[PDB]
Amino acid sequence: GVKVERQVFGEATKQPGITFIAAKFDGILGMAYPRISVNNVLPVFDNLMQQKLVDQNIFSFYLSRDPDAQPGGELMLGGTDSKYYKGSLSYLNVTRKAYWQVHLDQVEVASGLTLCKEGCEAIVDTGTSLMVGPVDEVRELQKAIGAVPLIQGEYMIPCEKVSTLPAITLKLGGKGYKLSPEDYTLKVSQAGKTLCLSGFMGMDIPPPSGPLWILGDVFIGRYYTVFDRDNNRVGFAEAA
Amino acid sequence: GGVKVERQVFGEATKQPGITFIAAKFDGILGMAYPRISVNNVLPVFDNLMQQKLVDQNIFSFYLSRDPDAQPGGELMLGGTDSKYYKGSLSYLNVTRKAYWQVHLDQVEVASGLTLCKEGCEAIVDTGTSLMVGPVDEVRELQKAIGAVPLIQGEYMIPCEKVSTLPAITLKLGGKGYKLSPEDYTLKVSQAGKTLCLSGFMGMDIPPPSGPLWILGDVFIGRYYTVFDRDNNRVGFAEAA
Amino acid sequence: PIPEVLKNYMDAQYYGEIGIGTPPQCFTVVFDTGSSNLWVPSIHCKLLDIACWIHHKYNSDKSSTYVKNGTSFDIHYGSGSLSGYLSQDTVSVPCQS
Amino acid sequence: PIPEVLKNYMDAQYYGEIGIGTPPQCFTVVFDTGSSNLWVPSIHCKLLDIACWIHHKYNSDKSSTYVKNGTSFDIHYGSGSLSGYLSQDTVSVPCQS
Ligand SMILES: COc1ccc(CNC(=O)[C@@H](Cc2ccccc2)NC(=N)NC(=O)Cc2ccc(OC)c(OC)c2)cc1OC
Ligand SMILES: COc1ccc(CNC(=O)[C@@H](Cc2ccccc2)NC(=N)NC(=O)Cc2ccc(OC)c(OC)c2)cc1OC
Ligand SMILES: *[C@@H]1O[C@H](CO)[C@@H](O[C@@H]2O[C@H](CO)[C@@H](O)[C@H](O)[C@H]2NC(C)=O)[C@H](O)[C@H]1NC(C)=O
Ligand SMILES: *[C@@H]1O[C@H](CO)[C@@H](O[C@@H]2O[C@H](CO)[C@@H](O)[C@H](O)[C@H]2NC(C)=O)[C@H](O)[C@H]1NC(C)=O
Ligand SMILES: *[C@@H]1O[C@H](CO)[C@@H](O)[C@H](O)[C@H]1NC(C)=O
Repeated sequence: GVKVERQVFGEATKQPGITFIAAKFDGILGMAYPRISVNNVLPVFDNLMQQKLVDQNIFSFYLSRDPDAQPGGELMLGGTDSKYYKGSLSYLNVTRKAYWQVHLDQVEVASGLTLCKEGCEAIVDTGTSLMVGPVDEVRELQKAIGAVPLIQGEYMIPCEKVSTLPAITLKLGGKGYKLSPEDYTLKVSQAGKTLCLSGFMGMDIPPPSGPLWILGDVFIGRYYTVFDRDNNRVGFAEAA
Repeated sequence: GGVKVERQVFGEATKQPGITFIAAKFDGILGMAYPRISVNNVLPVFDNLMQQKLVDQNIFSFYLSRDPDAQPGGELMLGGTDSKYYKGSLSYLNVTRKAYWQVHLDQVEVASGLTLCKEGCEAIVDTGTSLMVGPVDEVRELQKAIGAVPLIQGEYMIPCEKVSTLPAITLKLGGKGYKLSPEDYTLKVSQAGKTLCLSGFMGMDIPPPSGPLWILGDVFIGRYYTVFDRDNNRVGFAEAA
Repeated sequence: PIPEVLKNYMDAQYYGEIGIGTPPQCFTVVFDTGSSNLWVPSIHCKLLDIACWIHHKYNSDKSSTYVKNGTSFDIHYGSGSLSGYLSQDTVSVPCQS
Repeated sequence: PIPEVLKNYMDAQYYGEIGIGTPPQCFTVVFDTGSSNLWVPSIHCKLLDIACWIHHKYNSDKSSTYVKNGTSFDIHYGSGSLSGYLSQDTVSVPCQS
């Protein structure tokens, strides 16, 4: 294991609302760049790098998309784990060093709809459960797949339609990253009933940070992700 | 056996905005209050059942289990009461306004000293309200007396370890005391494998002319078997089995 | 007297089975002393109504005792609201299917 | 390279175990590439904070490598917000208790 000495962190005393009550986890360990650190605190991975605790300044995520699976995921500090991906890693350069931001060429719905037509900015976020895109564009995407508004930018799709939905392809670094309908939908269950949640949420990210699409757990789960601080790049490979 | 209420007018729901009805275990609602509050002045099921003389006694009663594991979860008796689900004798209160099942509440006493509804107030007996409901300012004062903290939307949580040392809360109706122990007025809730204790009292003001009103919800009916009598316009209570 | 068994979901929802129509179409309902209308989801519910997707729906075409009405209704509770139209039929307690 | 196992809750929350302090006090955290701060609940959380009743809490008094800071912080995500104060200590990945 690793021991990161003299790390500055927050002792939370107030958590208003219900946000953190049901959450399975105790806290958050941020892994983005120092630029967005509240109080300009040196982040864990930055301290880890300055202390030379790993030979390679990269970290990687495997996220399982089956909640029954063992393990539920794996973070590799200082390397990648070939047991959780197939083929080779394809890299994209970080375009702004704050979030792990990359250039998104376009978003294609197999039935015809094109979003982010002339290219846009996107972030790779393990802490966002869903794919997030601009309100108006996500509204168009949801109409193309027959999804209906639920609440707060989220949409539901009749479960019987999922098998016949078009695949959605994200073009990054000139390559297509396809999400099949099983990949972009989530099966949700409450009080002995089941529903299918759209894995795309509409939310506008205001400037100066936004507009931004967010490649959340839905995307990372299908594509094993490498975060490289040595070369300021993000790598993707098909997850095992 | 059963009952068949002929020519009943009911609603075919086509729109249900928001998330309210999505998670609900039930498909619909069958209202059992008075015709006065019926939307579109529709003759309610029990009124139609009475007009058709399908029962001998124009009364209906509820047993509600407070243990979710128990079989049955509850029992509605149409045209009677069921002595297997109550002990002792029924005590009756006159309905004060025939719209909801409204009765006069003499006062609310917290064992530790606090008195709410000091000079008497109006209350309704509602099987469709999960919790006890009272005015925001008075419930806020009750929650402070039991060490509960605000959750969201008028609801409060109590540290589970404090429940055993909480005072009893007594509702005075028809000159008699109806005690709710901390076990009766708290609900054990588990979300993502985590155990929290919800206070069974919710603060919400119901605007006049209908309000102010306290609501004796499932928390109360669960401890006190309830009889709704349309023949004499009264509500009966007995200790639940 | 007629007994109607109820189910208990989390000490929050108490409901039982009823029938509407000839032959009876079964529905679970909260017998609610705080309101006065009976309603169930319609087979004609709007696509936008997610709750309808996973609840039983009344089909007037399958009932020989269905009498058309069609008058609009809107019901609001403390919790939320709903709308639709009125119909007339036989209500069975319990379902008796 | 150091592997850190993660748990998956409903394809929505991915989290692993870390340690803070000497000896390490174990916490579960989301390793979050969309933010840059580390935080855990404090043993000094306010009574009003219901989330901290059922989550692990850091106790600075039990750590020999705890270094007082005390500067206030306020973090806003998209989901919601939180506040507290800063502290300094050794962070272990995995917990290594
Ligand atoms: C002033 O605001 C508030 C006032 C009062 C309340 C709580 N009490 C009610 O709302 C009563 C009506 C009432 C309103 C006003 C005064 C006296 C009675 N409700 C009912 N009797 N029946 C239903 O609601 C049907 C129903 C629907 C959905 C259900 O779960 C998904 C459900 O599960 C059991 C039952 C909340 C407020 O706001 C939070
Ligand atoms: C503009 O409005 C919205 C904008 C965006 C979002 C969704 N995305 C985020 O909020 C990102 C931050 C971000 C904000 C803006 C731009 C780029 C990144 N969040 C995180 N990376 N991390 C966390 O939030 C920690 C956390 C906390 C609690 C959790 O469960 C209870 C949890 O479970 C996994 C994780 C929602 C909005 O509103 C709904
Ligand atoms: C408490 O921790 C904060 C961390 O934010 C310390 O202040 C930072 O110090 C670093 C260099 O060590 C700077 O790059 C940051 O800009 C500083 N942040 C702020 C907001 O000023 C701070 O010195 C520590 N000590 C005390 C007593 O507060
Ligand atoms: C549809 O049903 C409504 C509701 O039951 C009927 O109108 C009500 O009729 C009763 C007497 O039968 C009156 O006491 C109510 O005041 C009436 N309500 C309203 C809002 O007018 C109505 O006649 C039925 N028929 C049609 C075709 O709408
Ligand atoms: C990515 O960045 C490296 C180093 O800054 C540079 O050599 C390379 O050409 C960049 N790639 C693209 C596609 O711009």
